[PDB]
Amino acid sequence: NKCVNFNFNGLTGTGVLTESNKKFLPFQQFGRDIADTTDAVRDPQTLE
Amino acid sequence: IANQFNSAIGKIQDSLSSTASALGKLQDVVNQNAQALNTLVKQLSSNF
Ligand SMILES: *[C@@H]1O[C@H](CO)[C@@H](O[C@@H]2O[C@H](CO)[C@@H](O[C@H]3O[C@H](CO)[C@@H](O)[C@H](O)[C@@H]3O)[C@H](O)[C@H]2NC(C)=O)[C@H](O)[C@H]1NC(C)=O
Ligand SMILES: *[C@@H]1O[C@H](CO)[C@@H](O)[C@H](O)[C@H]1NC(C)=O
Repeated sequence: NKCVNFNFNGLTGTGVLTESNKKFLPFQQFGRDIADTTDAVRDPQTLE
Repeated sequence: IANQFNSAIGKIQDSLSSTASALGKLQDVVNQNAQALNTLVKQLSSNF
């Protein structure tokens, strides 16, 4: 809930992070928008 | 002449309450701007 220069696993970007309610399956690391741009991520240190 | 007019305004009201396609002149002008923007967002997925 602040704007940040985030980087997960080398997927660098800029944005405000938030608690999602998407259910990524165990094999999925990233969720994508209609523009092939990442709009959700699972954190690699806590699996939320 | 008043009864025919009042009845014809009644037929307009019921016709507009019944068919969808008559306003297609306006709905198509909304659909074309929406489709043009959906296409412009999709092009952010092209590798070029
Ligand atoms: C010119 O056209 C008029 C129709 O737009 C027409 O009016 C219609 O006249 C008939 C009787 O001749 C009416 O028929 C109904 O009459 C009563 C109910 O009011 C019922 O008992 C009958 O069963 C029947 O349903 C129409 O209601 C009436 N329509 C309107 C809008 O008034 C004129 O008679 C025509 N004039 C001439 C000079 O031909
Ligand atoms: C990462 O660190 C925490 C705190 O030390 C630890 O509890 C957790 O097990 C670690 N994460 C993984 C994926 O093991």
